Amino acid sequence: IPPIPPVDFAKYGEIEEVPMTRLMQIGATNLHRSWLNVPHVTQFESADITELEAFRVAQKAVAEKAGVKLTVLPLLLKACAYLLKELPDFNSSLAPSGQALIRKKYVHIGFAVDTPDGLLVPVIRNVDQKSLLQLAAEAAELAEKARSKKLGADAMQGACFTISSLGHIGGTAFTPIVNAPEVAILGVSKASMQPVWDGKAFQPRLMLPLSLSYDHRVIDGAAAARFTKRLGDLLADIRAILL
Amino acid sequence: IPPIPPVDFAKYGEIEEVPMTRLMQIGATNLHRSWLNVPHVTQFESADITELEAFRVAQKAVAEKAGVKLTVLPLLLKACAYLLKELPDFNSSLAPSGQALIRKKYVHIGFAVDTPDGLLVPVIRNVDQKSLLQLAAEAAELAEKARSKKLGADAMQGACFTISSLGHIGGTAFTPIVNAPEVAILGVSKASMQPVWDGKAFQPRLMLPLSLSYDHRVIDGAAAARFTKRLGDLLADIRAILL
Repeated sequence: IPPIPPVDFAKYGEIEEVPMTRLMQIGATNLHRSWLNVPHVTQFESADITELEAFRVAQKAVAEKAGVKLTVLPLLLKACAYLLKELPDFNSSLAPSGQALIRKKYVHIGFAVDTPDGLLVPVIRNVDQKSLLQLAAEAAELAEKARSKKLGADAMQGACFTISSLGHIGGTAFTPIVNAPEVAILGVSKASMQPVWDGKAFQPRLMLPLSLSYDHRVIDGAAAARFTKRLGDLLADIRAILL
Repeated sequence: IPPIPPVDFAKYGEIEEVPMTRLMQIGATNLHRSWLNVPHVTQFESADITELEAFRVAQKAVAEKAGVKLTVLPLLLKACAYLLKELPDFNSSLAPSGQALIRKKYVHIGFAVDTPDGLLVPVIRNVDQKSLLQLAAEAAELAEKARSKKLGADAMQGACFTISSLGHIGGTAFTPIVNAPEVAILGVSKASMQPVWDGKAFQPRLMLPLSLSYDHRVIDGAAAARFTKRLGDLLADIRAILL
């Protein structure tokens, strides 16, 4: 690939060199590998979480008695494990022969944690089998160990899908990069009150923006649109997961 | 126990004798055995199923595509399996020594089916592991086999709890009899729109009457009141089962 020409940055002013942690460097390398290997498409959708939010906030009592904080992330994780079982092409990887997909029969999901040293994506195993408070507990633990560098490499392996939530900082949407060999990643941004037409007038609903980037070699456009739609449907009523 | 004195019923008019099926006779014997063995108390409660009902009716599409009918019974079964795990004294039986309880670590639940020949209580095994459409399917099958006498005795054993639903016929409440050796039975009657005080005015809510009869040797009053309360809470918001 052509290299970027070097520039004497100091011709233009004072410069200072700060170095990259080995974590940054690793991260850099892996992102570039994915970028060049995966033809990326991002599919955007908005989900109506007005009722999810109300539920979340009402279980604050129960969550506190169990020692967890109930955030949107366990809810996101549960709904995506369910969908990853329904739409198995999203829970698979392109086999090295380029002619086969390896469908995984297990659902382990990573979530992005931004730490001082760089990005870590701890993995929760068998998300499909854990309850909302189990997942809330575990997510937090893995997050604290990640910030504290106490996260052992084991816990960073064998994920099937990644959720990257920036909803806590802000933004309308973004286009995340697929962590190959996985085939998709869900970016989640800040929720806003939006007017949503009820057939007769505009009702304020709390809308969560979802950005699903996918490996277009493995997932086609219609499959991805169907995935964010189902997910919008599941978050609008999490009871459908009970069915 | 003193016998009832025989009466020449024909002194008062024309009488006709019809006989009892062996099923009726079996049933009669077992009910009398429970009645004399179990000091019975019934605890009454009403649950707000307005939102459960809305969910039920909205999933009519999905249920039809799967070939099942989604009634309140799978919803009742799921919520009681969850509670039977939370409050284990209800999932147990008095040991023959009278000095021990046998806590069952499994949740199988029977439901009453009234057939021409008498009452049958088919049992669904491991209710705690099945989904609302699995349970809707299975309930129906066992019900059809029961009406058709094709229900094999195997499927009538080892239940932990019984639900008796008369909601489809009518009534406000009733006092069911415990099927010993089980320690409790949930009677469910017809749902009505009721005014429920919201703190400022009376709101119409769809209320389902619950009548829990229990073996007072094993379950005390406070435990039973706590069970129907939790159940009223779970049916008012089935998403708490996800937690």
